[PDB]
Amino acid sequence: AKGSTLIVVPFNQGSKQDVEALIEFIYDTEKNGGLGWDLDAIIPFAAIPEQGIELEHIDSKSEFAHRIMLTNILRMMGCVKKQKSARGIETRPAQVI
Amino acid sequence: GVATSFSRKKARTFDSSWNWAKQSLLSLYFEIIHGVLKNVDREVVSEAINIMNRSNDALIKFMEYHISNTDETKGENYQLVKTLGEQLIENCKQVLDVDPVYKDVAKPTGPKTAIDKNGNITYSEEPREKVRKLSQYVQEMALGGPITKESEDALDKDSTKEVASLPNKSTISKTVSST
Amino acid sequence: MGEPIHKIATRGVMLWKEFDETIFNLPKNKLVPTLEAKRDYIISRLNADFQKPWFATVNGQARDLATMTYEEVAKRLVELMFIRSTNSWFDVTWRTFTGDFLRRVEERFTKSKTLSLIQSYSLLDKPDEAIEKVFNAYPAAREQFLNAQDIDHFLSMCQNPMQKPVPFVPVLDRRFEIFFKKDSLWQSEHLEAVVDQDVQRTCILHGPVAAQ
Amino acid sequence: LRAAQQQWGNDFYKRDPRIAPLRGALATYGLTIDDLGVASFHGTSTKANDKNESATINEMMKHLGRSEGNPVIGVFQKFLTGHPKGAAGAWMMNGALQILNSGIIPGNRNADNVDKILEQFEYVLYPSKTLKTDGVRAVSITSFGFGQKGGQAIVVHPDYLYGAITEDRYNEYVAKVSAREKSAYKFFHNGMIYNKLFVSKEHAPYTDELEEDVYLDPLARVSKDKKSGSLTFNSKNIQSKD
Amino acid sequence: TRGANNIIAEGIEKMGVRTFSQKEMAFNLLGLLTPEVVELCQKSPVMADLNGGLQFVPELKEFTAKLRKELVETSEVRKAVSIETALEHKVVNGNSADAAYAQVEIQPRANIQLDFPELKPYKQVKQIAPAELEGLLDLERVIVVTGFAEVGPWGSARTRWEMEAFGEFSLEGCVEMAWIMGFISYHNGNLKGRPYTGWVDSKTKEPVDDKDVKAKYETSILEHSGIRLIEPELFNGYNPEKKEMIQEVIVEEDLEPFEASKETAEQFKHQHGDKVDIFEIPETGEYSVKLLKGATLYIPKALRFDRLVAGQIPTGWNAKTYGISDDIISQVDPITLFVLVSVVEAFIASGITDPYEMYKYVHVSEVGNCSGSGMGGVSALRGMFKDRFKDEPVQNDILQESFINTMSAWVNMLLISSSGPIKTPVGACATSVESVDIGVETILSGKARICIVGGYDDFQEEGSFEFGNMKATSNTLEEFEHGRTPAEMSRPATTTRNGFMEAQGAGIQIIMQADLALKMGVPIYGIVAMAATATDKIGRSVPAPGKGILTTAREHHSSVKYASPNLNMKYRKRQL
Repeated sequence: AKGSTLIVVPFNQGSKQDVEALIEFIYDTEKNGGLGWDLDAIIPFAAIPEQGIELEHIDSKSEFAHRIMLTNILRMMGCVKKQKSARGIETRPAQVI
Repeated sequence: GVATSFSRKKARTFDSSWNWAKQSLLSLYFEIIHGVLKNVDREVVSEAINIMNRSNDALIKFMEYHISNTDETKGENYQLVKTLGEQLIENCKQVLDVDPVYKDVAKPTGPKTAIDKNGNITYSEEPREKVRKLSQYVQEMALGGPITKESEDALDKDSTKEVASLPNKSTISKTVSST
Repeated sequence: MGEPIHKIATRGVMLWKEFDETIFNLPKNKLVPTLEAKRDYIISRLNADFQKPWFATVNGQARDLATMTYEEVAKRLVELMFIRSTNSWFDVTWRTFTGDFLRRVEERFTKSKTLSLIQSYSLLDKPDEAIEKVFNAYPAAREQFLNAQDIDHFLSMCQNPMQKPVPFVPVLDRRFEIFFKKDSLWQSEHLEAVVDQDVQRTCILHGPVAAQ
Repeated sequence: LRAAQQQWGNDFYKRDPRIAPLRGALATYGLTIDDLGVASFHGTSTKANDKNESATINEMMKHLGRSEGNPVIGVFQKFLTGHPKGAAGAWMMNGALQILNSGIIPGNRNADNVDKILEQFEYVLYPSKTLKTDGVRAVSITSFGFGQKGGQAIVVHPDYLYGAITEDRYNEYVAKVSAREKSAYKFFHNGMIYNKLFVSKEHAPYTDELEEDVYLDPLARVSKDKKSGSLTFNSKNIQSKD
Repeated sequence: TRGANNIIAEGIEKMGVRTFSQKEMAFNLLGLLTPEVVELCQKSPVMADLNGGLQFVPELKEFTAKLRKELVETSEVRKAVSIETALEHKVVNGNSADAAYAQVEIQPRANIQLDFPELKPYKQVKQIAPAELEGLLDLERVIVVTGFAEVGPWGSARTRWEMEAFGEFSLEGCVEMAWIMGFISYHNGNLKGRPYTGWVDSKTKEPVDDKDVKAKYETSILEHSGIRLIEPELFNGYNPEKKEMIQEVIVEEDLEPFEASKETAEQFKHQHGDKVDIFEIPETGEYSVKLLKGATLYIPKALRFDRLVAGQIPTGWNAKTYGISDDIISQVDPITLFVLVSVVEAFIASGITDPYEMYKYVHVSEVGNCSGSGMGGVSALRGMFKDRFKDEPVQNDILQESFINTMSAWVNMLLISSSGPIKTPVGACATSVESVDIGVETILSGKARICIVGGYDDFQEEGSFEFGNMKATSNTLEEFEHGRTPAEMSRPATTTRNGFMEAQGAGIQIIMQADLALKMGVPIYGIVAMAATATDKIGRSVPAPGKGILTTAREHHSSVKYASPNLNMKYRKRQL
C-alpha cells in the first residue's frame, strides 16, 4: 500500500554478529548507511525444523536451533533495548510478538 | 550454521507503490476484458482493495482515462470492466486521503481428507459451509464449541456490488464480545 | 535383377521398357542428375500409364511430398490403398501404414500429451470418418505442408520390409528403380486395387508363341 | 495521381508548423497521439540514460497533449539481453514488431524497485510483468548512442495499411501470403534439419556477358530458367519491347 | 496451522477444536498489532491464546497418532485389496480382457512456426482504419517491415521473445534453442540396427524425443544463454580474471644466448643496436642471440579486471549449424557470421527463401543495404593492432575484415547480388535507428524499393576494458557485493542501476514499399511511420545523452483556437 516500504536482507538468526549488525543497520542514520528507523514491533518467527530428534539424539543441530529460537531472540531484543536507550527513547516501545 | 549472512550492501528496498498501483489496475482491467476474472470472483475484490490502498491523483486520472475510453459495445466483458471501473474510481476518490487498510476477503477454507476405493489419501482445502467471510470467522471464534464449555454482502455472486461497499465503514450496533 | 521377362505390351510395360533404355541403364552418378532433368515427364508417365502412380498428386496436379498438406497426404493414402468397391483395405499393412501416418499427424499438431483419436487401426475400416475425426481435432494439419521430418518418416515407412510394398512411387532418387519395379506381379490378379481398374497400367507375364 | 496522394495522404504536414512530425506520422493512418501505446526505451541501466530517456518521452507526450492518465508503457528489453551497442535498436525494433502482432507487452522482470525520481514523469508507466492487452496500435523505439546520436522510430500496427486498399486487392494479397508462408515453413524445416538455411550463391543471376546489359535496362527481370530451375536473367527479357 | 499432518486436521476438527489456515492465523496475529492490543501490551504483558481450543483435547499425542493410524491403515488395506482383486481378475480373465481397455498416448513433437502476422477478414480490418483512407495513401511511399531476425544471447527472435514475454520456453522454443546450441542434431538412417528418423544427442548420437528435450537440456540451455559469466572459449581464451598485459623492463644481467634463424637475428640486431650480439654458429647456420645489459625487454603480467559478465550468444552457437561453409568462417570476422545468419533468417521471416526472387519484381539496382555497426570487426582490429605486433600468424587481408562496411559487402557477395544502394551508418548505440532512417529515406527517394536495415556488434576484450575505464558498464565485483547474480545485473529504470551490461549480436529487418509488399505477397509486420535522428548541443562530454530527439514532437502552439483542417482526414480525401 501507499507509505509502505519493504526491505529484504540476508540474515542468519543463528549468528550473534548478524543479530547485532542488523539491529545496528536498522537504527544507524542514512548517512552512516542505515535506515534510521526505530522499530514499533519485532516478530521473530525464524525456526529450523527438528524431526526425529529425541532426548538421546540431541546434538549440534538442536543446540544451534535452540540458539536461533531462544538465545538470539533475547540478543535481538537486547540490541533493540541498547539502541533505544543509546538515543534516549523512553516513549516508543517495540512490541515483541 | 553460525556463518554470517547479513551485509548492509545486500539490503533490497521496495517502495515504488506509485508505479505498481497503475500496473495492478491495468492487469485487472485486461484480466476482466480477456474473461480470466469474472464478476463472481473474489480475486476482483482483493485487487480493488489493493488499488484503493494505493489511491493518489495520478492513479485516479489513470483509471478515469482507461474506463472512460472503454467501448462497452465490444462485448459483455467490456460492459463489465466499465461498470466495475466506474465503481472502483468512486471508491478511489472517497479514500484518496484515508489510511490504507489490511482487509482480507479470501474465502475461509477448512480441511477435507478423502480416501477413494483404491486407497489414495487426497487432502484439499474446501470452503467452510457456515463461514464465507472473515466477520463470520470471528463470530465462530467468539462462540467457541461444546469442548471449550467449562463448569448482507455480494461475495461469490456480484463482485461489483461488494467493491461498492469497500470504502463504507460498517458501524457495529452490538459487538461480537456480547455473543 | 536384370533378368529378361516376357510381358503383354501394355502402356505400363511400354513405360517400363522405355525407362529400362533411358533411366535404369545409366551409371549411378548420372541417375540423380537425369531424374531431376526428366522429373516432370517421369511423373506425367507414372500418373497416366504405370500401375504405381506418383503419390504426390492432388486432384490431377503433380506436387512433391514437401508441397502436400497432411490432409492431402492422408486422403491420397486412402485413395490408393483402400478399395471403395469391397469397402476394405487391400492389405492390413497398408492400413497400419495409414494409421501410423495419422498418429504422426496427432504428434506433430498436439500441444500436450493426449489420447490418440485412432485408438485401434480397426477404426480405419471407415477411413473417411477417421480422417474427418483427426483433421477436425487438428485443423492446422489441413493448411500446413509436411514438416521435413515427417517427409523422412513417411519415406522410412515406405521401405519397411515387414509390409506389402506401397502401391506408388513417393520420390525420385537413387532408389527409383527399386520403387518402380518391386511387387509388380499381383496387380493383374487384383485390378480393383489399381488407379482406374486399368489393365493397361499392369504387368501380365505371357509367352510370345503360346499367345497364338 | 501518386503526387496527389502524396500531397494529401502521406505528406500533408511536411510544411505545416502546427503539426509535429510525430503527430503527422500517426495522423496519416487516422491515429492520434493517444494511440502510441508502448515505448521501447533504450534503457541501458545507467543513471544518466534512464532519467534522460524518461524525461524526453515525457516532455514529447506533454507537448503533443497526450491525455492525462494515459502514460506510454515503457519496455526495457535490455534487462534480458544486455546492451549490444550497434544492434541495440534492431533488437528493440524486432520486439516492437512482436508486440504489435501479439498485443503482449513484456515486463521488465528486473524492475525490482522503480527509481523514485521517475515518478515525476506522469506519461510513463514501468511494468514489471507481462500484460496481455486487447491490442497495441503503435510503438515508439528511441535510442541514445555515444556521440550525441539520438534516434526515434514509430512502428504502426500493420492492419492500418489494409484500410487503404480495396477488398479485391486485399484478398489477392491474403491468398499470395498464405501460399508464401507455406513454402517458407517448408524451406525453414528442411533447412533446419539438413543445416542448410544459409545457401551461398555460387553465381550472380546474370552471366558476365549480360552483366552490363542488365545494369543498363531498368525493366530487366529474372525468370525461372527451364533447364536449371534457378532464377536468372535471360538475354530475351533484356531491352525487350514486351 | 495447515500449510504432513494436514490429513488428520479434519479428524481433530470433529472433536469441536479449530485448525487454522495460514491466512486465518496471520489475521489472528495481525489483530495483536491493532491499537487496542498495543496499548494493552504497554500496561502489562499480553498472552494471546490463538490455539483454537486444542488445549481441551485430552492426551493429544495419542489422539493424533490414533487418527493417523486409522487413515494410513485404511488407505494401505484398500490399496493391497485393490491390487489382489486386480491380479485375481487378470489371472481368471487373462491379459486379452485387459488388452481392449489399454489406450495409446500421443506425445507432442515440436512444430516450429514462423509466426507470420494473422490476416483478418476484410470486413474486420476495414472497421479499424477510417473509411476515407481507401485511395488516400500512396503505397509507394509507405514503408513496411516485411521480415526480421536476430542473433543474440537468447538465440533467434523466436526464442528471445518466448523468454522476454513468457519467461520460459515452450516445446518449440526449447527444441530451437537445443538445435542452435548444438545439443541435438537431426538423423535419418540406420541407428544401431533399427532405422531412426529424428533428433539425437549431438555427442552420444542417442535418439532424443521432443518431449524429453526440456527435462534433458533446459538446465544446460538456461545456464549457457543470456547474461552470464564471460566464457573464455567463446572469446579466444579471454579471461577477465587474468587480463594479459606486458610491462617493459631494462635488463641488468646479460641473458643466456638463444638460437634463432638468421632473419630473426638481424631483426633483433636492427632493434637493439649494440645492446644485442648475434654470432653465426658455423655448424648448423642458425645464430646465437645474446641480449646485453641495458637492453629493453617485455615481461608479461596479468591484471584482475572487474567486468566478468556479458550478454553472450548461447554457448554452442555455430554458423556451420545454419549452413555457412568453413571457407567463409575462416575468412571473415565472427561479427559477419551473425549478420549472414540474421539476413537469411530475416529473408525467411519475409517468406523469401531465394533472395533472387526479389529480381522478378525489382531491378538489381533497387535492393539496398542500409545496415551498420558501432565498431565493426573488432576481432580483425585486435589481429592487426595486437597479434601482428606479437608476430603471430594473421591472414594478409585482415584489414578488409575490420571495416564496418565489410559485413554488408559479404551479404551482397554471398546472398543478395544487388547493385542497389549501400549506406553503412556508424551510430554507436543508435546505429540501428539511424539505419532505419537511412533505409526509409533511400526508399522514399526512389533509389531503392527494398532495404536491409539493422545493426550488429561484437563483444571483445579491448571494448570490455575500455567501457570499464569510461565507467559506462556495471562493475561486476560491486554487483556481487550487492548479492546480485548475473541475470539480474541489467535493471533499467531501477533505483540501484549502476551501468550497462555489454552484449553481442545482430538484428536485421527487411523494409520495403507497401505497394511492392502487396504485389509480392510478403508478410507485413508493421508500418515504419517515422524515423528520425538528432544530435544534442554544445558540450564537452561525448557519452552524455541529450534531449535533441525531443525535436520529433516540435509544434507551434501560438494560434491553436481552431482545429487545422489538414488534420481532418475527410477534408484531405475531399481534396484528392
